[PDB]
Amino acid sequence: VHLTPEEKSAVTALWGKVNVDEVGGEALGRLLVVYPWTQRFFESFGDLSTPDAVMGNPKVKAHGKKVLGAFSDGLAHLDNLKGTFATLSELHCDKLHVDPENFRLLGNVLVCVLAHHFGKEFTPPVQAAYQKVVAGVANALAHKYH
Amino acid sequence: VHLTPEEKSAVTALWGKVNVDEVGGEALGRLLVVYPWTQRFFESFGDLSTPDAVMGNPKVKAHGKKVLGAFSDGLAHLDNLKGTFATLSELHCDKLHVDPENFRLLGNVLVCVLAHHFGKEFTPPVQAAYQKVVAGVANALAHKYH
Amino acid sequence: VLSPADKTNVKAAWGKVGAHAGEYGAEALERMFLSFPTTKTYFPHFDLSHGSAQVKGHGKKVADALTNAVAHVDDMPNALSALSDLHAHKLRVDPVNFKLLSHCLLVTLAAHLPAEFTPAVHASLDKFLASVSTVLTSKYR
Amino acid sequence: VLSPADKTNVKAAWGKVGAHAGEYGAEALERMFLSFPTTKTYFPHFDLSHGSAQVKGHGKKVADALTNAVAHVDDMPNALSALSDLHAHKLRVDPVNFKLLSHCLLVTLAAHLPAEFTPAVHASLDKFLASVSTVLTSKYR
Ligand code: HEM
Ligand code: HEM
Ligand code: HEM
Ligand code: HEM
Ligand SMILES: COC(=O)c1ccc(COc2ccc(OC)cc2C)cn1
Ligand SMILES: COC(=O)c1ccc(COc2ccc(OC)cc2C)cn1
Repeated sequence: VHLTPEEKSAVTALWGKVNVDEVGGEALGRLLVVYPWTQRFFESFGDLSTPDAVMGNPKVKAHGKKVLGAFSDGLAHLDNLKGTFATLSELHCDKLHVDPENFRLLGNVLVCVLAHHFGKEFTPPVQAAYQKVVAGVANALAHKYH
Repeated sequence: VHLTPEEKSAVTALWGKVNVDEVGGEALGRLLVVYPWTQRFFESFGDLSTPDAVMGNPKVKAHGKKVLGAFSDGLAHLDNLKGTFATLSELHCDKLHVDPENFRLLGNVLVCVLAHHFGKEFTPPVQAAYQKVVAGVANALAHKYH
Repeated sequence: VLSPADKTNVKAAWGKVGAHAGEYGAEALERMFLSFPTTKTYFPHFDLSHGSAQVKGHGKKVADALTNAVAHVDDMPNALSALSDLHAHKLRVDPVNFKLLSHCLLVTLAAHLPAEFTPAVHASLDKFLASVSTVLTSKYR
Repeated sequence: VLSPADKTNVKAAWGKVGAHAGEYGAEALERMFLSFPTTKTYFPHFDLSHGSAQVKGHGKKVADALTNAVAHVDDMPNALSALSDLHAHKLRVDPVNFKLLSHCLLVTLAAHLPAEFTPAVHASLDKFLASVSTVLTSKYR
């Protein structure tokens, strides 16, 4: 629950410019394409047979929006990530049994998507601050494993 | 961690037979041999240049005995692993910056060594109980990362 | 990437399994199912009760595939192409489960072949199983 | 293990890096050192200040090595043998650190090459950098 004041400011400043309707869908989609075993968790979502099918799948985009909503909730509560994600941790760990490494993968995919969208504006300091966020979200989600 | 009383009895019976002079050194030694990058944390231990050198190294045997001793204290305090390893966690995380995955690696190497020593006495149910212990210990060591 | 010594170590050690292929294979699976219960979700249609019969038969298939991998240690993507299709495109097994089974295989070998299981041979077997794992989880077709 | 499509994607995308080799290499390094400060301890005698000539020079070395890897994508253990000697035997780099640099390389490519960084190309670049990392971290001599 660190993040320096400067890290919080940088993270907060960039997130205000994030398209909450698109980014979550991109990140989830890329998770499914880059790490194809994760598709096993989403068998009811329909066609995941090609990258184009995944990235254009309505259910993937819809679910991504919920996922990004939870990241937004994390970012508005940076000093209490553990409590923010407590219920999601029970779901992902106790019920879904998603291996925690996958939490880290999704986090870093999100970071690639932020880079992809913002380009040079996603500077090394901004990236470093965001790496703290997604590490914090990942550990918080894996809390029920601890 | 939750062992059954039956599991607890099987773990303790096996552990009481463990060669405390060698088993810890063999676990630490194999860690250094099988995952050579872990040697970077032990530059002051002298010769680690070959497997024979590693296993036979007096400092490796001596340090492994301390590692085994920490597992022994874990076994004797299964209801309070986070408190028992509190000191060690601050050492391994805050000071040494050991990557958490390495904790898991050593725990499983210990299991291989127990198998090596005890043969058929190291049954699948005995292993399953020990896997609960080493997971518990490893998590307790990483918990100042959380 | 296996060294020439890795390959030699793995062939010498695995060649000791011999007629115990089914026994050791089944034991490695049993250890996995018991130690890491989440791995059972990949076999919901299986009889996973203790000993069973389906498990023992499946253990033989797993051990025989390793034997084949050993014999084709320099050509594993070709030799294991069918299994890669199964585990990677059809089953979509999370790579973490391959680490679990690999560890259980190591445990089984240490328990049955103590003289074979030296630190160096342990390191080679670990890399070998890691490599087989990577092949079985990659979609390279 | 890379698919034919992976190799096609990697060659096409890295080809587009072209003369920006040293620049993207140095940027990925600086992103790593800043995001993951423990990685700095592998370079104890380096000048790792921002904009450092030494880091510029090293990024060019890292980028050129990748270009070599791309050019020998079917013969990487042979091609990268000296690099494996350094990272695996001498330095003994923890494979986790290769995951960190690989991610920062992807972040840099995404920040500079938005049109090319498609989900399929992202996926192929990730596997490629994972494969390179495996080669560099294993002792196969
Ligand atoms: C690491 C950051 C992650 C965050 C913040 C996150 C967030 C969420 C949220 C908000 C939901 C909606 C739950 C509900 O409304 O009941 C959800 C569901 C779900 N998540 Fe995640 N998630 C993450 C990672 C993952 C990963 C890595 C996987 C698997 C590889 C995964 C698999 C699932 C599945 C299968 C569901 C239920 C989907 C359904 O309704 O069928 N999650 N997650
Ligand atoms: C996972 C279970 C582990 C246990 C139970 C354990 C146990 C211990 C114990 C009891 C000590 C002695 C501390 C003291 O005397 O104050 C110690 C020190 C140390 N540990 Fe661990 N350890 C574990 C994992 C690791 C790993 C994976 C690494 C590195 C790869 C590591 C690196 C070190 C180092 C560098 C020291 C100090 C050695 C010195 O004094 O030069 N530990 N550990
Ligand atoms: C690590 C090395 C592994 C090897 C060498 C291996 C080998 C095999 C073989 C030979 C088969 C039988 C294929 C056939 O003849 O139809 C098989 C099937 C199967 N394996 Fe694996 N396997 C490995 C790992 C895993 C892991 C880690 C899992 C999951 C945790 C897994 C889950 C399955 C499943 C679900 C089947 C299909 C069973 C059936 O319905 O017949 N395998 N594997
Ligand atoms: C894609 C992955 C990597 C590539 C392609 C790569 C490539 C290279 C190259 C070309 C060199 C220079 C060799 C020479 O001197 O001729 C080098 C040196 C070095 N690399 Fe890497 N590297 C990678 C990953 C890493 C990582 C992850 C680390 C540590 C976190 C690392 C640490 C070092 C160190 C300590 C040196 C020597 C610097 C010195 O002169 O003291 N490398 N690498
Ligand atoms: C030799 O034929 C191949 O092309 C080929 C390609 C890739 C692999 C997998 O290699 C790995 C994977 C993981 C790993 O962890 C230690 C080591 C190796 C050599 C094995 N073979
Ligand atoms: C001649 O080429 C080879 O023999 C050879 C052998 C091994 C490797 C490493 O392969 C890996 C390693 C990791 C990995 O993670 C996704 C993927 C691959 C293909 C690459 N090439």
